[PDB]
Amino acid sequence: TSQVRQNYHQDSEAAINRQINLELYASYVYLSMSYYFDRDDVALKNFAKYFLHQSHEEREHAEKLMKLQNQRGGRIFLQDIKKPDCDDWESGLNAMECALHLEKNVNQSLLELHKLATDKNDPHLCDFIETHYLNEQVKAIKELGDHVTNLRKMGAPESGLAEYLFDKHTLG
Amino acid sequence: RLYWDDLKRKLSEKLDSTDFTSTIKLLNENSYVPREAGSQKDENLALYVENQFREFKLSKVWRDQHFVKIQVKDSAQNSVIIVDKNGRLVYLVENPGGYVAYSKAATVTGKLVHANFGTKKDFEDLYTPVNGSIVIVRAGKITFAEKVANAESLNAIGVLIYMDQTKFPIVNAELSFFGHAHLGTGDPYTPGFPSTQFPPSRSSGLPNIPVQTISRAAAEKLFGNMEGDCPSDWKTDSTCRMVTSESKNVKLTVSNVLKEIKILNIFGVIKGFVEPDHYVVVGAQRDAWGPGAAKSGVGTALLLKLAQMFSDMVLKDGFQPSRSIIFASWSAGDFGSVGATEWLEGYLSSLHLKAFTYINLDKAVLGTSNFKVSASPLLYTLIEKTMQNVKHPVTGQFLYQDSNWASKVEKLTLDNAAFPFLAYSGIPAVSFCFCEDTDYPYLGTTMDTYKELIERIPELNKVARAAAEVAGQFVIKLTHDVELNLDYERYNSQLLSFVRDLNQYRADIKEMGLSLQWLYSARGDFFRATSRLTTDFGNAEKTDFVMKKLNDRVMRVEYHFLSPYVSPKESPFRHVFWGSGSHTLPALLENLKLRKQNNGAFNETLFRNQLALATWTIQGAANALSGDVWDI
Amino acid sequence: LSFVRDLNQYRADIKEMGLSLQWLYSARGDFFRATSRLTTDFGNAEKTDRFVMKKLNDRVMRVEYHFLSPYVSPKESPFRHVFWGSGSHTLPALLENLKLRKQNNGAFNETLFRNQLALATWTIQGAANALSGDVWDI
Amino acid sequence: FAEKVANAESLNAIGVLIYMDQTKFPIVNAELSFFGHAHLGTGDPYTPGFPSTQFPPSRSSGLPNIPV
Repeated sequence: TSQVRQNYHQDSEAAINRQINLELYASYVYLSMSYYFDRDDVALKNFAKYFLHQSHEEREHAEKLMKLQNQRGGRIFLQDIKKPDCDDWESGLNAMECALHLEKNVNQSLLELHKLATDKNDPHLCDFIETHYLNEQVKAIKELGDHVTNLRKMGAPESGLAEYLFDKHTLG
Repeated sequence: RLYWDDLKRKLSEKLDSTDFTSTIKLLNENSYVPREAGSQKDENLALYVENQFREFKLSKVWRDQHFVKIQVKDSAQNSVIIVDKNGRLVYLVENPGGYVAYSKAATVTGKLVHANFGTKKDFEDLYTPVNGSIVIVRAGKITFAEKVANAESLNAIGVLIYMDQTKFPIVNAELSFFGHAHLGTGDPYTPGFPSTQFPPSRSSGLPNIPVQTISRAAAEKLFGNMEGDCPSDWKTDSTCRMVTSESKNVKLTVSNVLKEIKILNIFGVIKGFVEPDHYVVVGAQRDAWGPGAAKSGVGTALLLKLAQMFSDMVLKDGFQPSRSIIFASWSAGDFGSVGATEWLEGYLSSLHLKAFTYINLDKAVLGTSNFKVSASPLLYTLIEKTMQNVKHPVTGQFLYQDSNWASKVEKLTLDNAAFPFLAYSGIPAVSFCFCEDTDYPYLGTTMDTYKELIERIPELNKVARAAAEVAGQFVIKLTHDVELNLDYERYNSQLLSFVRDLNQYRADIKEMGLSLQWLYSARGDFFRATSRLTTDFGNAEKTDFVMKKLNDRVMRVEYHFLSPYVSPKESPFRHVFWGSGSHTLPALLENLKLRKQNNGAFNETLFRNQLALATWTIQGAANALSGDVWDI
Repeated sequence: LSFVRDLNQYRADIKEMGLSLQWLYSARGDFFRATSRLTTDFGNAEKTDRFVMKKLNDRVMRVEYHFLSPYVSPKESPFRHVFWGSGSHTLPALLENLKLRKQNNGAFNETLFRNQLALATWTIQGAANALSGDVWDI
Repeated sequence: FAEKVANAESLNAIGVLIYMDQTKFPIVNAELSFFGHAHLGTGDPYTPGFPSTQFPPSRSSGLPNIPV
């Protein structure tokens, strides 16, 4: 057994390991979305600059979860990481919608983990998710909603001039 | 009195002049999507059902109010976890969105062994022992409750059920479904006296082992830790594995707690002209865990449209029903038709004298091509005269394409609504289904929506037209004709099929040294009763004491094929052709299949009790068809 | 009415249990309204017809058949008639188990008596729905 | 007489003897023997009534277990 473990139910460690798997999955999905745009036949270098970031942040999310899990003293049982859903995103707008959908899945999983931590009377895990992960995901979902709305109002995916000006001005 | 094919034209012109998909879209509206039992919107939907039955100027609608105990999840939600011994700790693989209803709120941990479906023969093909271990299976071709009973048979403590890609063509690898596993039909939580004491039930189908649904992606994450190749016999994906590793196992936690709810079965009766008390039962499941386009978007819709067309033929044109018509919209049907059973516990043997046909509006619209029938045999030839003059929707040909339709009838399972009427209360019942080789992909999921249902079948109005046409011709054939279109001569083939099972196995009977003369005497009594009833029909009138009495004697023939030799509280299934239990005939067939080997599972005194009670049941029913004592 | 009089004398035993007897008196009201309405139908019955008189006569014939208890086995206890037959499900056995309540002897079973009261109330409800006939006549 | 037998069995006795008293039955004959039955109910008590061999007990009737 451990020696620092105190008031830490096993279902908590289960949901933590699930969340670590989901975060590494998200980092791998953003890596694929980033180097999809680096091809010649798309050629949106500032989209690749943006999507190469927001994978390192989710990597830091996974590493912060693992540091938290080794603080409370469990183990880290980690499964495989699965390939992403799609590869040819067909535009830059539809990739923003898929990133939006992925961030809403991550938010839903964090709300389920917070309800699990509330049911088990673990105030430290509730405080950890309140301090670190909820506010950042709300800001990220709002930012992706802003970008989706800008690219929808500019008339994309009809004329890629909208994609070009949006790539140069907003994400530059 | 009017003329018959003119009334057929009336039915055919009110079927083509009624929109059908609008009610299915209306139940899928944003104010009505969660209609699970005990909720606010389910009561609002029952109010809408009452409103729609009040809109057509009927005779009387009311509520059938009951106060029932169901089991709904707590704040704590279900968990499926991969546990490993060597590092002592865990991994959550799924907190599922759906749940198996009425499972034991406990926590089990065991080695996971994969089976095909969860049947007996698929357990007897395994490599690995089952006792004290959790078995993961696939849904298909049986119920959830038969999986739970098979796991109870071999000391298994948990069942995990996943939807595959091959059988169920769903792109969503994370969609969770809904299930119920009552070993029997009704409320398993039945110490049914009102009161604060806590008595056990012990005779109402309690699953004493946990069981919980899982999705497909979490199933693949489970197979990632499992070893042993699945057979090519089971027709699966490339993902499949058999048994977990040496020190790894699977932990299941189900957290469902009690809830005292009210169920309100909405009843609507329409009178007739001549015969006031007898009727055809037209019922429909109504609630849904999810949206329920096919699970609720079909039964309630066809119920309301049949109410519309029958109120039109009563009020506008002057159709004359011989007897009354009912329309029942049921609550708590997703759990295994609990409300229907609790309605039939008060109506066990005091309803078959009046109500004589259940028509199954539930799961009638599921596909396009195949028209499959599972029914009580008295209805069969009626169905035959239904299949010859109703159009196929897309092909355009006739429905009566196969003259071998009555012998290859797939039997009714536990999870259907016509089977409690067939096996518990003794009312003849019919279930007709438009479907294909693949099952309906969204039975109990959150994607049973109007969009996918109208997208797969563009002629959903036409498929519902054909289903409502065979249902309306059922109603008009049974409620305007001077006779009943019920075939007692298919039961000749049924009892002769039982004697055919005995004639091939007579060497095992002559090992026991029996002269079976009273059994053939009972079969001769049955045959002479059918011949003399046919001769009496050769001298029976039409529009006249004797006629209703002959009709009720024809109605009673399904009721006499129940077993009066057992108690219903110990065994609610008493029908020897379709039901379940040791006193029934398939149990005798399997117990005689146990006789061909020297296995200790063969209980010989119990088999003799089965054979004696079966012969006495054949004698009693064959004498009950005779009626008066002169007819021997 | 004699069964209801046997019940009213011992309603103290039912109100120490804290339960209401509403459905039995509802079945009694259905039974008495069934008798009054079938007597009114006898006021609308002719003499030498074939369509309604023999049907009313068969409905009066079936009154003996629908007092048989549907809740016990014919093989276990072959006497299912609750008025003249015997067995634990009958009404005199209910009165005997209600007699057994007055002392602290172990012959009294509470839950079996509640089972007998529930099944007898449902049997009288079924008989009331059997004699009254149509759902228009309740 | 079957109620006498079954009620004597209900207190676990081992024998039932039934005679004719002079007061209730004013019979001149004192050595008279009579005839009766010992079935609690009607129907054939000895019913292994399937067409047939082997010797099964009744087990679904409630037979007396003590002589009379």
